[PDB]
Amino acid sequence: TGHLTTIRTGLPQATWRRLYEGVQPAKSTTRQIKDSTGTLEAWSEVDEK
Amino acid sequence: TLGNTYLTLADVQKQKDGKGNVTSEIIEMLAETNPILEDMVVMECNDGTGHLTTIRTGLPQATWRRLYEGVQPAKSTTRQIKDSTGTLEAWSEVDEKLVKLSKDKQQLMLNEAAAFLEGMNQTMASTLFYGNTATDAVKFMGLAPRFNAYRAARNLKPVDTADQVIDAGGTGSDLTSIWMVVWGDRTAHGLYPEGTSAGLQREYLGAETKELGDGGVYRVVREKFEWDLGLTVRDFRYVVRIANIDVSDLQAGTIDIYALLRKAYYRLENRVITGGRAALYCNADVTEAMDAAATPTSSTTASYVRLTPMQVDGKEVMMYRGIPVRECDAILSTETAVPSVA
Amino acid sequence: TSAGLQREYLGAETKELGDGGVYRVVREKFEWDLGLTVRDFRYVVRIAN
Amino acid sequence: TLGNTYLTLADVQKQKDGKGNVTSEIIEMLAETNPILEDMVVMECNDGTGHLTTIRTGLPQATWRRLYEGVQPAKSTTRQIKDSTGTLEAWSEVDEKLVKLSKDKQQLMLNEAAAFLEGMNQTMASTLFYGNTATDAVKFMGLAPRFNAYRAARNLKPVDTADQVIDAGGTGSDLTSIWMVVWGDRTAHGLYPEGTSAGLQREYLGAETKELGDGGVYRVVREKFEWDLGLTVRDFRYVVRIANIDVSDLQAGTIDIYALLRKAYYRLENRVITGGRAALYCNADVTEAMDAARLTPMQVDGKEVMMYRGIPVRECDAILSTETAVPSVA
Amino acid sequence: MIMDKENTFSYKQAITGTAVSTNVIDLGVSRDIGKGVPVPIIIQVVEDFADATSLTATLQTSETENFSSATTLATSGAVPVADLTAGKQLAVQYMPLGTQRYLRVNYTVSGTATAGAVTAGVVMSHQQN
Amino acid sequence: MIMDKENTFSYKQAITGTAVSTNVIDLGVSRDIGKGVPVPIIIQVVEDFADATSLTATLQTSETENFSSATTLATSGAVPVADLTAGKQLAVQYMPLGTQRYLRVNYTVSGTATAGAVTAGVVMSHQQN
Amino acid sequence: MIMDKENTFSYKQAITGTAVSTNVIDLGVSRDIGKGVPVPIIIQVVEDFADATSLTATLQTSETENFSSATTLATSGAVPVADLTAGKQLAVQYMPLGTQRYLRVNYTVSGTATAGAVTAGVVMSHQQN
Repeated sequence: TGHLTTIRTGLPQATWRRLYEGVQPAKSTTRQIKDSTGTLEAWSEVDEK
Repeated sequence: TLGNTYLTLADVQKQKDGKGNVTSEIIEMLAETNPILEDMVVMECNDGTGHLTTIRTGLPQATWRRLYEGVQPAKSTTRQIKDSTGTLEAWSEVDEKLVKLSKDKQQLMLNEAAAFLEGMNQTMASTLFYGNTATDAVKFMGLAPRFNAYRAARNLKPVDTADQVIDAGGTGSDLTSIWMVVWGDRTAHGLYPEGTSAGLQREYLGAETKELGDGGVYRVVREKFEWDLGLTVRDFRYVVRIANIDVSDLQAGTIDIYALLRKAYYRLENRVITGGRAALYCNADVTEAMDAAATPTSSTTASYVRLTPMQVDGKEVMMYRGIPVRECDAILSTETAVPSVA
Repeated sequence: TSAGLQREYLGAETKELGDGGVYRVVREKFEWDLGLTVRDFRYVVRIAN
Repeated sequence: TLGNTYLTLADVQKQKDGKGNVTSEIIEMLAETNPILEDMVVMECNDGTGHLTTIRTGLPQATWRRLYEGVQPAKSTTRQIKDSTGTLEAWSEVDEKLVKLSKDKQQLMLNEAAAFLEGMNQTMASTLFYGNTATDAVKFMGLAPRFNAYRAARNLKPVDTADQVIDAGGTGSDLTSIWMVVWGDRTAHGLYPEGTSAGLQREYLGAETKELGDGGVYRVVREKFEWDLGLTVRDFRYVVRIANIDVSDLQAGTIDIYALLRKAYYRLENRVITGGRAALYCNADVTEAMDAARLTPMQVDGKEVMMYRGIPVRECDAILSTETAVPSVA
Repeated sequence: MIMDKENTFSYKQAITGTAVSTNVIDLGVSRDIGKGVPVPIIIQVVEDFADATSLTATLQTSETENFSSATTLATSGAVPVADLTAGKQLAVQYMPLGTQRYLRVNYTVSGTATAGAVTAGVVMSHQQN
Repeated sequence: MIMDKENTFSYKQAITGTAVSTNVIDLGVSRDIGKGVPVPIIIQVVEDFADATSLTATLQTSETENFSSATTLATSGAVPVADLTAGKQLAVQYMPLGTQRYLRVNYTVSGTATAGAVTAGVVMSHQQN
Repeated sequence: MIMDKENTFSYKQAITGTAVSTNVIDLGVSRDIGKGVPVPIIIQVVEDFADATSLTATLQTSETENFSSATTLATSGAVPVADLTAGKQLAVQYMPLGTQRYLRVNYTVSGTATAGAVTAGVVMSHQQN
């Protein structure tokens, strides 16, 4: 269904973990954008004789 | 609400090609380059409370001895300063079925690991250049907090660090700065506490068994990402930064870069003797303007540089005065005013 | 789809008319479809006006 | 103030015994037999997100050529349907010291795993028959909600789900239903998604350490059980439902099952599928009502299997006999 | 269907009155996630409606936790209660385009209701027939 | 966009004045499209517009070849005059659910413009960006 | 600079009034932590103060969980609202002698403070300018 591309649109914000303190995990926030083709075509009949 | 904390299903759908396989090639489009963490020297603290710096704050100035006079013996005073290291880490939490239904585990781990590596590198460079632990109690002192004050006059010898910052007349939220650090055993360097290891350490914890507060045991998988370091600017004669560099200018011909850079070069009181490797880090706006004022074409009422054919475009900005110019993306073109010490 | 500007020498044909007419023709067909799919506009910059 | 949450000493004392250790013979007293789980085939979800299916919908119209006359090209229009899936899991929890305290660990988990297997079989059969995505979006749609309607007069050709449901007539809170299905790759089968294995997946997570609101960490052994299963109706003309069978009028002589069965067989599609098992799915009340004495069983090793016109009659304990009335699409 | 907890707007929410959704999916970055590979969504009504009259089912998106100014990405219209049975979908199949910052579902109802529930949220793959 | 004739609602059709799609799709029998595999469509404005207040491109379907039983599968809404610009995808990214024998596109414009065009149909792979 | 969760008397704790510490520390047996090798402590002020008059940085210790009986170990006097900025320590860098069983920090203020924060607690390595 046409070539797809995967942009990354955000990154985690890590925290300075003081000892014995919990860190809340984060995720890689990606994003997608797809593209398509398009055809050109020409013909020529030239009366073989 | 939320939906931003853990790796939801929508993201996994977004991270795969149309064939139904996870994407190997992910366009980052948010990665940054920061060779400060690459060229920096770092070694274990390997001591007690912390890294120790000994600064002299007194000299036993001699006395003009008259004949038949008792010169009073004098002593040399010393001052000590210690700097500490900092630690941060980040975690990845994903459902195991989120992995299994994606038909590919190692690819998802690779994608998330690369993203986390980039995120930590960016965060670390940001804190190195701005470690304002004055209001944090973590995020070890960087470079801007030490020099976040300039002295307009009296800047003859480095009595304080307010003589190591050069005003440039800037105003507004469009200010920036240029750092010229010298990495060396005595000049300045990075630091990590003993027992740990240098660089980013990553650990694959495998499948977990996340237990909920209200009786829930859904199975997750996590990876560990750990990296700790600290700074120690032994001498404030080895670091000079320019404050109030208004980017409303520096794009037009109002502030000359090389004027300020020479002024700062001479403010660097310890380039007269080799202490260690030097550097001059920028934010890629300064370097753009620097090539705009070093290979001038139709510039504004300036630029005594005279060009020749084949040299009309520009070549590079690699070295300032023999100091390598490493371009660090951590620096921001918004830094707020650095005030004038009265 | 094959890569790049294609070319197909179909050879001789028949070209049947709409009134029973018939005479040989030879047809050469040129085809090309592509899409540029700038995957990271970070790698592209434009100066306009 | 109870003792039923996790496995306790009482249970192991009651199962692991026999003047010794764990027994390998735990009798499944609650073991409702659902041969639907055995007859039904399974197939990996090759597509990836929702088992897909291509069904022919239009047919080309051939032609007779008349002394070199042209034949127009013909299309063949196709419909396509997606069959989502669903997952069930379960988790065992025994204190590690409790497991070690019993002489055996493998068997004391094996019987606890057989328990979970039986529970998953029961729940999956129940949801296979009466499983609705309409109310439980986390439940893969079963056989019933795809047919909760019926046409008054059947169309000339099956063109809808409602055209494959026979209204046996009835009301109240005692009606039941009968299913005639053919299990086949082109008819109907189970679905274990990609990556996920087929059927139940027992997973033994060794030993782990727990927590509470105030520390109190203790060692637990956790067995993870999972089963993914999707249901697809390929060529739905192979599934016919006889709805609103009043069990009260069925126990008495008011309605005969044989008329309903013959009507359903009329409304079925002739078996042409290769490798496709087929069966009847009727509760125990229906086969009890088959006490009407030439329709006869057939020779398969002399087994307790009725063979109504070359079709095994698998009596399924999961077919609940208090369904809701099936409406008519007038 | 394998519809999950987090990216889910409402789970069996009655919204019998003129209420709104509860789990406002918030994303810090304007991904506008519909682009490229699709993402299936449902606003399927999960249990019947008794005495309502219309169930405008907007998909309001805004740029603040509180939707001070919201934007519509899918509206079902004034669906009469005669269709608000189980399985009555109320918007398009896949994710729309234009999800700027925040996303909450509105449930404007003409009059009140004594019964009604929905299960609006993101689904891995739709269930059809 | 790999468009195609024999599956196109209208090729470069002018919009000025209330009118319908020049070509009406005919799927042989009244079977369904939107279900199962997604089918992208783009009822998108191609050429700019004029004083016309709005535009109401709706995807009407009907069992009969001529549309006497209107059925809105999806509606563009009353898009304002300002947004009638080239490249505006006026309706859903994918084909809505419930396709009958025939489908049309109905253009209802508040007032009449001196400019405006639309190319609507099903594409092989809807091209983003 | 490394810190802990337990060995931490406060973390950006508000002092909008004559407040006291939050995380009172226990040490099992009574013991004396000031003896032997020094153990650092940081009483750095965060979130620069606005309208206070004097910040009393008493370091009360007790033998009971409730500080019915308290034993002052250090103080900083009536440090004015002026100064009290970020990075301003307000007690001895290390733990004084006489840590009976528990420890806490008192924050007596001669008036009302509309801002202010503290980070009292043990630090693995003191940070000297």
